[PDB]
Amino acid sequence: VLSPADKTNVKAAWGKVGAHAGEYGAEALERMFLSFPTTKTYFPHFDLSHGSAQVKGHGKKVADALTNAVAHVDDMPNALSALSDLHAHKLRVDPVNFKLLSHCLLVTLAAHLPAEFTPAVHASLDKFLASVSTVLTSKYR
Amino acid sequence: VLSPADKTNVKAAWGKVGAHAGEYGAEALERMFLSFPTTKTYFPHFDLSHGSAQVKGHGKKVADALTNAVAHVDDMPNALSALSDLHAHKLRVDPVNFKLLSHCLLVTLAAHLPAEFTPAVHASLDKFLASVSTVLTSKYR
Amino acid sequence: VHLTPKEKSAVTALWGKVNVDEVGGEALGRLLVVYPWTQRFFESFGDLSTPDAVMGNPKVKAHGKKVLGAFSDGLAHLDNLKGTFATLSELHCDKLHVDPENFRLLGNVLVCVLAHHFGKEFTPPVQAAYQKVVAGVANALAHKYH
Amino acid sequence: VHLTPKEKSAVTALWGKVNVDEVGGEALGRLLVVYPWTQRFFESFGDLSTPDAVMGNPKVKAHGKKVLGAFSDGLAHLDNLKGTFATLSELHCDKLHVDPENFRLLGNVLVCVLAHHFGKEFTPPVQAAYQKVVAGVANALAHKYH
Ligand code: HEM
Ligand code: HEM
Ligand code: HEM
Ligand code: HEM
Repeated sequence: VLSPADKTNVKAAWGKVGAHAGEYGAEALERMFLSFPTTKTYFPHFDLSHGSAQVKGHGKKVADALTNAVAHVDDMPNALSALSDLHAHKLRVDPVNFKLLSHCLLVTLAAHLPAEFTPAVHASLDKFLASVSTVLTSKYR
Repeated sequence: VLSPADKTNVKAAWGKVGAHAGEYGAEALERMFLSFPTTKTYFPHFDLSHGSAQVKGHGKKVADALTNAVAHVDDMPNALSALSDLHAHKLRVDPVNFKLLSHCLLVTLAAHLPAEFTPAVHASLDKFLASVSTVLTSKYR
Repeated sequence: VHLTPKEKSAVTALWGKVNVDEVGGEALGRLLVVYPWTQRFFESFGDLSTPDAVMGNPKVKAHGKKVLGAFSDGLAHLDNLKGTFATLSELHCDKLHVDPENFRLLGNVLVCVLAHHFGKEFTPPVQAAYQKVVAGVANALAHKYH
Repeated sequence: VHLTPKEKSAVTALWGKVNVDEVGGEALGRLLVVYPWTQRFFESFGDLSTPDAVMGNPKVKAHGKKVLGAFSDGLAHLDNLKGTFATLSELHCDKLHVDPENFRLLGNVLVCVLAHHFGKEFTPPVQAAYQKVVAGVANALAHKYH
């Protein structure tokens, strides 16, 4: 579970992303594929080369989902209910792959926002991403 | 998170433990200490030998807390609030050690109640123990 | 893995009483039920919708007998687990792309199945011995990731 | 760890620009803030109550310098990581009893610190190279558990 200080830090850090959403989500996706090549098997139908239009398109979807998760932070299981059924039941994604994308999202956020990425904010974003991962791995038959 | 069928199987399986709670908890703890020697360092003031009064005394406490968790399954963060503070803030227990005790609890449940340890109940109990583990590892400063 | 001589005895004594036709199929079966994401690796196996359908599936029992055969193969070669599982490490890592965390989960489900089958006989020191084995099998199968 | 020749060059080129006095202390510092349970291993270090106190702690910075020195020692000996971390594996495993999962966490926090310090320069293929390094160091430091 989170904290009122965690929520403040996540809203503020992700607020300085804004228009740069699709570049950041795509960069996080690209960082994931090159670092952990096992994750590439969930996307065979995607052109995974540098500057790919599908990776850039999906990166936007990933980032918009994380924005919706920050919005409804107190009611995350309901807001990402469709996304949970998609990742858990349909695609059957391994829970470890979420820890790997979450890490890449933190590396991306560190590489782009050095003023926002304080140790306190690092702690908050890790907890947020871990909470999102928990919800997307939840499978209720 | 859990399911209404998961809650039914957890209440049914744990209901056959009843009086044997302390024995099962103590056995679960002993299985953990012997299989994963790293967990012993959390109890340096305890006699860790077989048939120890302390391991028998603490097993009762762990089992009773799990019995209280089965009772307040719909509101576990509020029920084990004192325990969350203890395990995360004060004792500072590594989340991995919970996966290990959770496993040992399942091995104990398998070795004592084979009529109740059906594949569906194995799944239910794993998700219950993972939920109790999430609560006890949640640290709100 | 450093197994004590008394632990090597306890293992083989318990393993000789293992039902080779059922146990392995139960391990793989419960892996697919308890951890549903593992089913994506077995799309060609058929009906895996309900727990009873997973356990009653002929392809699961048959493949499970081979997994148990690989664990028996590892119990005869405790000194060289890397070489015993070298071929299987290439399959699970380079071809199939299974996360090494799942190897550890199957090993733990095997320990749960051995507990379900033997009861009191699967005493705490016997479990401790089996945990060293299943952890050794996991690391050996995960060598192509190192 | 199988590092590509182009990846080996990218690592050393980036590592020569690393602030040896601050970076290591920031890695350990963040490990203690992001993952609080790691603080139980450092009871003798002093004030670790607030994030600023962890980062501003002299004992954390000084010890972090030694951790960074161990990473540098591993970058010069990529072919034999087991032997380079053999003594440190005995300390972290047999004496201190640190869970091997924490080694990976510190490596991933180091990657986050290198990203914070270099920005755009810590390009995706450079991260991929460092992920191979920090995973090799973690696995080498976790040898006494195998
Ligand atoms: C940080 C957590 C993640 C978020 C926010 C996220 C978000 C999304 C979103 C928004 C979609 C699009 C669904 C739609 O079009 O309706 C999606 C699809 C998908 N996700 Fe994720 N995802 C996450 C993690 C992962 C991970 C860890 C993997 C696996 C490596 C993954 C694999 C997929 C796949 C395979 C699809 C593709 C569907 C398509 O082709 O459109 N996702 N994800
Ligand atoms: C399945 C989850 C667990 C439950 C329900 C549980 C329950 C408890 C309970 C009821 C107490 C007693 C608090 C009191 O005296 O008022 C406690 C204390 C403690 N727990 Fe746990 N625990 C769990 C897991 C763990 C794990 C995994 C470890 C570490 C290996 C751990 C380490 C401790 C320690 C060190 C104490 C003893 C404090 C004392 O000496 O009084 N616990 N736990
Ligand atoms: C703990 C270690 C494990 C052992 C000893 C084991 C053993 C085996 C064996 C003996 C084979 C067949 C080799 C052949 O005849 O070609 C195999 C195949 C396979 N294993 Fe495993 N396995 C293990 C873990 C896993 C896990 C945990 C997964 C799944 C998440 C997995 C997925 C597969 C798949 C997909 C195949 C191919 C089946 C086919 O032929 O269609 N294995 N494994
Ligand atoms: C993979 C990264 C790691 C490396 C390379 C590393 C390296 C070191 C080094 C160089 C020493 C000091 C050796 C000496 O001069 O005696 C040391 C000590 C220690 N390390 Fe690590 N370490 C790592 C991970 C960890 C982790 C993740 C933890 C804890 C969660 C940890 C806890 C400690 C402790 C408690 C000491 C003793 C400090 C003292 O002397 O008071 N280390 N480590």
